[PDB]
Amino acid sequence: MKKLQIAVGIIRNENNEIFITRRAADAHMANKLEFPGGKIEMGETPEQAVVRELQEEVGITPQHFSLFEKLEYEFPDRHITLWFWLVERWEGEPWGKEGQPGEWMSLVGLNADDFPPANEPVIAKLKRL
Ligand SMILES: Nc1nc2c([nH]c(=O)n2[C@H]2C[C@H](O)[C@@H](COP(=O)(O)OP(=O)(O)OP(=O)(O)O)O2)c(=O)[nH]1
Ligand SMILES: OC[C@H]1O[C@@](CO)(O[C@H]2O[C@H](CO)[C@@H](O)[C@H](O)[C@H]2O)[C@@H](O)[C@@H]1O
Ligand SMILES: [Mn+2]
Ligand code: NA
Repeated sequence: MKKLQIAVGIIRNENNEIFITRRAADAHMANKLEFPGGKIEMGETPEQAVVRELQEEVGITPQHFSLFEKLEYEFPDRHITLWFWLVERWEGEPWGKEGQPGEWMSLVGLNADDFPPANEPVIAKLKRL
């Protein structure tokens, strides 16, 4: 199975809400809620990838962010390594820049069952902040 490195951004506003998008029906992890992000490309770093991915997907440039968690997860047909960056400062206003559903969701209300199973420990850890 293929192996992927994925960088994602946990976009947290001052009201303890996270900007969450919903994956397309024909995507891997179809219809799941997700932190915006995507594949780290050859020649770019995990830090550069989360910036580029958030610019492409939601129209913001994250800045002064931190690595919240890094973990590996084995899906039925692929192995991924996820870099979860906590993004508390950014330029712009996040939106569905690729036409995808996005909205702000209270951290306390997040349901890990709505996200890919790889996100379980991250969602739990976020709720302890
Ligand atoms: N974006 C994102 N992906 C996640 C999360 N949790 C999780 O297991 N994944 C998995 C689902 C996918 O297998 C992979 C993310 O790839 P992606 O489909 O977002 O990649 P991408 O935007 O670069 O896709 P592409 O169209 O550029 O090829 O990581 C998450 O919170 N956010
Ligand atoms: O790896 C993130 C980690 O590095 C620090 C500096 O110790 O921040 C640097 O890296 C971030 C990610 O590229 C930048 O956004 C930031 O501006 C830079 O100082 C820590 O703040 C952070 O935990
Ligand atoms: Mn993506
Ligand atoms: Na991508």
